[PDB]
Amino acid sequence: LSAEDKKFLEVERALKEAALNPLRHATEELFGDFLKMENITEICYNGNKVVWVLKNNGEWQPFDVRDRKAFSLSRLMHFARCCASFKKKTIDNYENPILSSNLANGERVQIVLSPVTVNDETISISIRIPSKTTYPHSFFEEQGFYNLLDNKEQAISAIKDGIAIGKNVIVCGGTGSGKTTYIKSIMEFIPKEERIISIEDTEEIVFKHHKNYTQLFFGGNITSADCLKSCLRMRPDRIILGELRSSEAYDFYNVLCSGHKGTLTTLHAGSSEEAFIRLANMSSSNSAARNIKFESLIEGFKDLIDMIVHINHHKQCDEFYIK
Amino acid sequence: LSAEDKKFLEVERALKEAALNPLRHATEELFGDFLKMENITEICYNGNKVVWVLKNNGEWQPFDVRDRKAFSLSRLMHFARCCASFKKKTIDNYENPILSSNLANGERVQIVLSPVTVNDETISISIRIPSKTTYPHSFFEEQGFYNLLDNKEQAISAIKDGIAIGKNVIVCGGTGSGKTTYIKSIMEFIPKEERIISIEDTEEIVFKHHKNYTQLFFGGNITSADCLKSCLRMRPDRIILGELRSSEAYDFYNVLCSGHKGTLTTLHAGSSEEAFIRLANMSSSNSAARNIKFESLIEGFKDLIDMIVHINHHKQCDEFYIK
Amino acid sequence: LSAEDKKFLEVERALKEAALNPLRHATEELFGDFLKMENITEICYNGNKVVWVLKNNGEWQPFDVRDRKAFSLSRLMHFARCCASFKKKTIDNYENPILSSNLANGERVQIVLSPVTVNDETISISIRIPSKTTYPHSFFEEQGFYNLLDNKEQAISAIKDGIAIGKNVIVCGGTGSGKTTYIKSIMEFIPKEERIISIEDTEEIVFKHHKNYTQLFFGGNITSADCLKSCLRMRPDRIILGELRSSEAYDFYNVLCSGHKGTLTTLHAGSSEEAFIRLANMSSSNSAARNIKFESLIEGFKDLIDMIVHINHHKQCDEFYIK
Amino acid sequence: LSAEDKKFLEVERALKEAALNPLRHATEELFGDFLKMENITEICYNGNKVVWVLKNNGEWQPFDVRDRKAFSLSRLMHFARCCASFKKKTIDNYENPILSSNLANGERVQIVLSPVTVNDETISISIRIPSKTTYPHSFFEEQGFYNLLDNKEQAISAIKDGIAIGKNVIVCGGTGSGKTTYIKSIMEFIPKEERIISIEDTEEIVFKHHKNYTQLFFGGNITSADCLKSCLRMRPDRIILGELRSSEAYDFYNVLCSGHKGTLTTLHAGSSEEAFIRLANMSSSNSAARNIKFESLIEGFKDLIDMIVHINHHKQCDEFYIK
Amino acid sequence: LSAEDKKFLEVERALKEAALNPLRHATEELFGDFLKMENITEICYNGNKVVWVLKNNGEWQPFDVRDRKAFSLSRLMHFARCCASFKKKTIDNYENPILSSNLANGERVQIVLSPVTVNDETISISIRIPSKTTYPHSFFEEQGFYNLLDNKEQAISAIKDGIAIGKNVIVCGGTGSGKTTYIKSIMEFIPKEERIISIEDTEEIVFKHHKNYTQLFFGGNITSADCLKSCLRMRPDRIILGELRSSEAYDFYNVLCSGHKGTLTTLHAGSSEEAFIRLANMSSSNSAARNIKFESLIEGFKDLIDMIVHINHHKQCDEFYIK
Amino acid sequence: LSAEDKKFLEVERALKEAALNPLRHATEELFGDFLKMENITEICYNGNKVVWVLKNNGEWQPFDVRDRKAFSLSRLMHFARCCASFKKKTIDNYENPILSSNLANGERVQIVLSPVTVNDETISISIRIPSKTTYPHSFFEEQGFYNLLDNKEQAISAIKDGIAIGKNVIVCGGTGSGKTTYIKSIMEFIPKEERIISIEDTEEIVFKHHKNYTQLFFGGNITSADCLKSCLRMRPDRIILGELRSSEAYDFYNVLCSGHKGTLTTLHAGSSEEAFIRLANMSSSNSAARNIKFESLIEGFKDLIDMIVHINHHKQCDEFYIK
Repeated sequence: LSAEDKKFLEVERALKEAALNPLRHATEELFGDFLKMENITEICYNGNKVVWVLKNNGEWQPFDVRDRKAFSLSRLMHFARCCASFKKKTIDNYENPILSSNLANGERVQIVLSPVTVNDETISISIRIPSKTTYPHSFFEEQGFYNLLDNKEQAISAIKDGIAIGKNVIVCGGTGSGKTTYIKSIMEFIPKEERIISIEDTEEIVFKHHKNYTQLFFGGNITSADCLKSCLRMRPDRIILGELRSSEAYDFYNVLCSGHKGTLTTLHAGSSEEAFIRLANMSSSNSAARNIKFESLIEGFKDLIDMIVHINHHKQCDEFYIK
Repeated sequence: LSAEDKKFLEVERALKEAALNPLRHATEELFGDFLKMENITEICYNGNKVVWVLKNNGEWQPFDVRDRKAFSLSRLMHFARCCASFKKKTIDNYENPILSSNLANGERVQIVLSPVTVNDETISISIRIPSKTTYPHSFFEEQGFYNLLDNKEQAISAIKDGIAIGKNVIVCGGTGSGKTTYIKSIMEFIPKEERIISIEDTEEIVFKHHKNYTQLFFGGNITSADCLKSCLRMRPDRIILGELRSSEAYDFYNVLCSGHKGTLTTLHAGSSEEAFIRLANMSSSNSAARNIKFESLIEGFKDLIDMIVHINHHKQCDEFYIK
Repeated sequence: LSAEDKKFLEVERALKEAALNPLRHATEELFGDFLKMENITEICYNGNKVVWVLKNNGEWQPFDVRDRKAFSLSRLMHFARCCASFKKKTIDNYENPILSSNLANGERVQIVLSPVTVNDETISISIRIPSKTTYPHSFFEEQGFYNLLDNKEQAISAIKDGIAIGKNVIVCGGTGSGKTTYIKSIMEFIPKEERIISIEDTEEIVFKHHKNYTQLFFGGNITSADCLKSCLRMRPDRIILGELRSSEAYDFYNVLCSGHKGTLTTLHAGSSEEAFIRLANMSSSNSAARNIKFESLIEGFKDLIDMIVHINHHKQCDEFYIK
Repeated sequence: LSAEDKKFLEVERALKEAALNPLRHATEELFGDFLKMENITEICYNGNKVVWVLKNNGEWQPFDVRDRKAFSLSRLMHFARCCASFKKKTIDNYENPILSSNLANGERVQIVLSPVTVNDETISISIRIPSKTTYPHSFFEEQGFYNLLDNKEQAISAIKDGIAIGKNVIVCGGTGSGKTTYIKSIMEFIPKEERIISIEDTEEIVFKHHKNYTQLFFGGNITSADCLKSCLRMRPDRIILGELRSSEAYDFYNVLCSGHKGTLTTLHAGSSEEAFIRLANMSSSNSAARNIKFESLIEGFKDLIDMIVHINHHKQCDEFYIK
Repeated sequence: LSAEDKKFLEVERALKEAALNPLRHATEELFGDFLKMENITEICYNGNKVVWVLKNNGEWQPFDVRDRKAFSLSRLMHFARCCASFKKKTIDNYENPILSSNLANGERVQIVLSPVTVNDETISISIRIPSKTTYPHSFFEEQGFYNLLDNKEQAISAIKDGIAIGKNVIVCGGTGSGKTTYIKSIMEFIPKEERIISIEDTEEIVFKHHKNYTQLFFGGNITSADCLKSCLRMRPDRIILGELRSSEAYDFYNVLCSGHKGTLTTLHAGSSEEAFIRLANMSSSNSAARNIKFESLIEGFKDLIDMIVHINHHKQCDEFYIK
Repeated sequence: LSAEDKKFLEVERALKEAALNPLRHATEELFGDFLKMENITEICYNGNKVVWVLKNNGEWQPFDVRDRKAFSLSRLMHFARCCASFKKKTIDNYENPILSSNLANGERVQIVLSPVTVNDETISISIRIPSKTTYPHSFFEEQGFYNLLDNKEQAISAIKDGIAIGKNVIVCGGTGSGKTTYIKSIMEFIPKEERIISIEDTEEIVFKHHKNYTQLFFGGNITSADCLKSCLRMRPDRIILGELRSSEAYDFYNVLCSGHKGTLTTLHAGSSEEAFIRLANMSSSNSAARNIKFESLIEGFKDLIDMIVHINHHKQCDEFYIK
């Protein structure tokens, strides 16, 4: 079939692989070395001939690029447009100076040009490194992910059993607190017979223990609400939400109202109590929740969310909400 | 008359059976074997050369299709387009990657293409088997559909008598908990003299004990609200709502406000208390309920819904709400 | 004048009588026999070669039409279009499968075609028989319309005197509970010197005891709100509302706020308490009531409605609300 | 100046007196006799060869016109169109069957044509006689306008003094309760030095005791809100509102909020308490009051309206609200 | 520079001075004599050959103009159009019968034509005389502006000191209660070093004691909200609002929320308590205050407004609100 | 690279330096001398041949320019247009008399022309001097910035430690109270390893102690909400908001809800308590907060804002809110 399938794809690939090849070389030429460094969480460039790299250990390391052709306005701009076209977008110095796109491999890329930047020789770039690895849950314990908890044993058992029985779990914290990583590891506890549908922004979750599943990705005209709506039409046993933004916000509250099996998602929030308000706020912004009391949404999630895990800047659990 | 009627239909049938014949062969060529398997509730394909079939016993069974022409991008895409055109829709890799359509027989079909799927060799397909069969209510008892209830005898009598007297009943639970099946069986108790109008999404309910009736189907530009609106203009004794979504939501609250005879419908909800909120939420989203207090809607259904039956993942009643 | 008036009308009549003659024959050809049967409340056809007729005694009687040219897709469709054009509408298998129109004499007609019906050989038709007769109020007593009441004498006097003094009365119940019939009879008690304006959907009320009056009919672009608005500009002593739908809903609350003489209308509602909420709900849907508290509307009608009469499925009063 | 002014007006008058002369003859030809009858409050025609005339004594008197050319469809329609064009409007059997216009002298006219009327030989007409006369206030007392009050002397003094000091008074009751008449008479008490601006729908108020004043009339594109807005820019001492409808409703609440001198207007309402709600309801419908608590409006008028006079169907005061 | 500046202005002046010269002569020809009369607050013409002039002493004086060419429809109309064009507007007998414009010197002018007036020989005109004089504050005391107060000394000191320290003061009352005049006089107490920006409708305030300042005028497409928005970008020490209308209403509440130095403005209101509600009402009408509780606005101004001065029809303070 | 980068920029620079060179000379010709004066906070021109300059010591100093070509309508207008085009805007005497732009160096400029100004020889100009200097925090103490506090030592330690630990701080006060200056100095306490993103209106903050950072500027079509949205996608450790206006208002409440590290921004407000309401008001105006209770927002910031510093007109802290 590979022979018949190749000719069939031939036309779309040429199309895609015409904006993707260019982008790969730009990517290679500029951030190549950087993308190969182990244990890094973000590659920033501040349009000042210096590349700042953030390590998993929360340290910022700078690198001198004053002497590289790759970091020339012409070279940087070409890279920028390559990202734009790749995601069917435009970046310029007028109506589109700020950009959000991805690399060939899918890593989030945020580019900012003049006039939004201080001057015309400034081109801000921020690459988000998904930290491609799937550490086992045991590894989290061995490293004391739960050491700050007073209910350590309880928490470690609740996460194992809870998830195994299909409770709705929410993992929250700040950008880069290892939220995704954590959920990826705790998935070892979903019975391998479960069908799982994952809705993400960029491929990140890996299915090491499950065969039956499907991954959905929102982006462009396809909102996350579309993927979660499709999801509910694909007979899922577990639904894994890459991250609650605002669109799905309310359509997630509903999925929960209909008493749905095992949900699991990440959210930016400083705490448990916060997570509930974060949810209400978000859900409220939806036109469908235009006639529902605000406190009524908060109490809504309060009944539906079985357990919340918060993670601090030190990639350690500092609160384990239950029941 | 059949002779005159044939020539009369001739032109629409040619039109329809021009998108339906193509679709039948595609359907036959790919999921034929699968659609013939007994006691299955869903046929999923995850674009990975393996067909996953869900059995009534809640088990997932996979099937190797690596060696079939039918499962080639070209073969799969043709099938996909066949579903699209059949329901007057389009499926593509741009503005219409997600699709909701039906088979020749009416079974719900959910197709997802790239870019929404992980890659371009992935084509997600989910067929919903309306488990074709009409088991007698007695069969439900023999199998202990009510065994978890503490008010078993009470419940089994309430459902028989209640329905016979025209109470408004709501059957709820998760996808595939046998809600439809249950309502089809409990219909044995509606006096055969009753005129029944059924509003569904796909033909599913069967009228084994009733002669005078009519089936309405919403889809496309015809919303369910249109069918329920027409319904109230067709002198019905009993109204059977395939499933409360959101459109009818409020227009259902009203049908109840006007003190209407015997209503009976299914709804996704984890419990009794939940069902009332599920209802309010939904009704609220309607512009007509823009000036009605939210708690006022909840109390609204609370007075109008005489009895609620909830079903767990094990296709067993685990709560029988009454009065 | 009849001579000059004839030539004057000549042009509109030809126009109307060009869609009305066709419709009369279709009507005659199909439901002729049926429309001549005494004491029937609805003529239904379920696209199955059988005509179901509902008798005043709540019984459904079926009739075999397998052997009639009139009931051929071609014959049924022609009838359907005749109804459509008659009311300046279209009925088809695409954007207009559901239809609401009337017969030459004005009886409500609801037609449903494929795709909304189960198949293409199904054409649903529901004719509503106004039950053309004006029984005296005494006849209602002789038949025990009030026998279920504990306050029988009280109720029978309240309706007589109340109406005679101009109180606002609301008659409610389900479709075909003899609401219209009832109001028609209790009109014997409005002083014959009263000027009455009636706003209906189809001519039904008869003025046996009153000379000075005028009938308004809404339909098409003319909403009932338009007729009630005109009404208040025609110096009426009594206003008879065919039936509260939703448009007039709020503009009716107002007519009452301005302390208006004798109002009398029908409404679908299961009870007294219900009728008040039914009213609030409806009024609320109006943009003019966008800034008025929902409970404030309920209390609104509670002060204004002097007496409510409810009728059960057995065409008997089972609640007589007063003061 | 009359010579120069004539040539100046010549062009508009020709324009106006081209639709007004035709209308005068029609008016003369049909309702001539009727318009000359003394003490009548409304001339109704129900499209049945009979003209119904309402006398000031609340009696309905009918007149046989079967034998008059004037009452022929052709003759009636010409009259109808004459009213339409006169007010720059259209009346027809399609998009404009209902009409609201005026006669040459300004009397309100309500015409209804088929399809809104029962048949095509029916043409409903309702003329409102502004009972042309300005009876002295003393005459009201002599006739016992206040005889039903327990606080007779109090009330009669309050109305005299109150109005003389500039209190905000509201006269309310049903159509034809002599509200306008009453206000016209109580104007004898406004110091003759007061500048008065009157906002009406049709000229009706007469200034027997005042020289400095101006009359504003709303109609067509000029809403009453425009006339009250202009009013507040014409240095008025007293403002007389023909009748509170809904536009001015809120813009009237404001005029009062700014603590304005002497206001006086009529409103349809059954009582005092009702009048306040009638006001709130109306004010609320204005976009400017979109963010104001409903009960807050009621309390608003409650502080601002110093005294309310209600009149029953018998043209007698049956409630005199004060302070 | 005057030489270079003249040529530069030459083109705009010709443009303006082409609609302004015509208007001056019309103004001169008609209301000349009248505009020269001392101590008058308004010049009204009621289209009846009589000019009514209001004196500062609250007296209305009429003047016979039957024998003047100036008061001929042709002469009056020309004047009317002159005002219209001057402010870039149109006045006619159709879509623009009501007019608001100004004279060459800026005095407010309100013109009303037929159909809004009673007949075609009626042309209503109302000129508002700013009363061009700047009496000292002491003069107010000598005349007993504060004599009705029980806290006389207190009030007279509070106004002096308060204003000197930059408190937010609101002067309110009815049209022509000498509000503007009052504020103009109390400005003697703002330290001469203060920079003041004044936002008015027409030039009226005079800066007798201040050198550093700027005057803003709203009108036409430039709303007062625009001038107050610009104001906050011109480093003002004191802001003087000609008069709170509704646009600035909320944008004024905000200026106060940001704890702004010395504000001072006039508002139409009957009292202190009223002034706060007047403010809330107005602010609420702004889209920006769409999500803020109504009582929350009232309490808003209650904290921010340090002192309110009300003036009665007798140009005397009858309430001095403080703290 | 400078060689390749030059040719690359060549085309945009020519474009920009074509509106910027003209503007520099105008700026030089008129306000040159003035812009060179030390310790000044605003340069105002009131279209009266006198330039008013505000000194840091709160004193207003005027300067005679009657004898300068630069201050001639032609000379002033050319300057004005130069500012307009520079920011891609238009300034005229019709639809764009008010202008907000910047100088070559970025200083805020507010220009007002006739008709908005009193006459045609008036051209209002207000330049805001960003007092260019970065005084050390110690300098603030030496000058008694905290001397009015009863909790002096506490406050001075709280600001040092608080900021060092990443608390959310809000600095508020009136225009020119040295808010920006203060925040610039207290930045010495953010660990030099912290990545900082600053969102301003004009470049003002200076990074004396930090290497890794990026500056974002909103203006034109790029709102501040866009820069804060981009900000959260650039892995910041600290976010410095030039000033809360209204757009970011709610999108700032959210950034805080997600428990974000170290925020620090300025806001116009008279006090602590005020600052919370100022925040709520602003956030509410956002469509996303349309369904959130107003008091719920106030309580929102109350939990999230760790410490608020208010500054009086005398550039001294007069309230130090904490916890």
